[PDB]
Amino acid sequence: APDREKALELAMAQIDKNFGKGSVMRLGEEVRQPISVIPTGSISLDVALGIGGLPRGRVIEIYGPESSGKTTVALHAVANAQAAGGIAAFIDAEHALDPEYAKKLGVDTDSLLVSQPDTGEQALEIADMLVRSGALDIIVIDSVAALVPRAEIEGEMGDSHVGLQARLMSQALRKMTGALNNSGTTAIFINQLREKTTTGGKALKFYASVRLDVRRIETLKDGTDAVGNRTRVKVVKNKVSPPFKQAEFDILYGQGISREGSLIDMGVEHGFIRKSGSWFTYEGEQLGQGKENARKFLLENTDVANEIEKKIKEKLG
Repeated sequence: APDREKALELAMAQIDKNFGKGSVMRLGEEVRQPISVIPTGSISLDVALGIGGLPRGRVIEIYGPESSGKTTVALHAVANAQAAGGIAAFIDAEHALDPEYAKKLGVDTDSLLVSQPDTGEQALEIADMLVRSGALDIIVIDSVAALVPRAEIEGEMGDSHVGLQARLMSQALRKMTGALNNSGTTAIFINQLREKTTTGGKALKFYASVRLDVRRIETLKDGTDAVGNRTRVKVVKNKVSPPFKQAEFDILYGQGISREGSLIDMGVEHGFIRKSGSWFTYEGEQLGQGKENARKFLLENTDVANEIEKKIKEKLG
């Protein structure tokens, strides 16, 4: 009588109806659920996520060490959302944002709502109001660690020394998630780690539908000098697609996420662009000796790459 698979399936279906689509899914599984998505500004990371972009109306957390690429991803996300005619908001609490750069990554700063809150409670409450206004596509919160409660913000003693921030951060999501979902607004929560987990990244752990583990890995040199850095991201949690997938992408100094960078990288693996030792070629054409030269190569001949972006964008999504 037992048909393990017919047996398992039924159960699984229940698991999902009881806790939501994605409550449990086979890693090898492919997707059909399209959502509505904000492109991570990275073809790979997009493919990684399994829906090509950050899901909408979901709580997202991008964490990692200082200067690793988290923000840039955040920034691209925003920009795209705006390109699609979406409204955006930045709850700042670290005063770091370089509007100039954001502009360069496609951001329309001049239309970017920005708030620089007095307390974690305010930073969080101000975002919730903005969210349930239902007119925002994306909302970015800079520095979850800076979401220090107000009791601590105002000179207050060590009595009642507590993990108050976690509570603050937690209660804040129990109430916010709902709205976001209804408002179809995606909320990235840039959560940085430094030894200047604990403190608010503990509640976001269970309230996020996607958790990216941004991290740097190699300083692009090309010949013998600085041009950029290569980041790797490991979706550690994806509740709308099989989790644990990975992705890498270049970020030349000043520039954002290199389009051609991705092209050459992905192309190679998917095999459209072959690499004999030390050299790159595409259907007879010699892109160049050395990724960088290959980048320039593609950065110049727009038609090419444009077809390999195509050839690539074809085999998948």
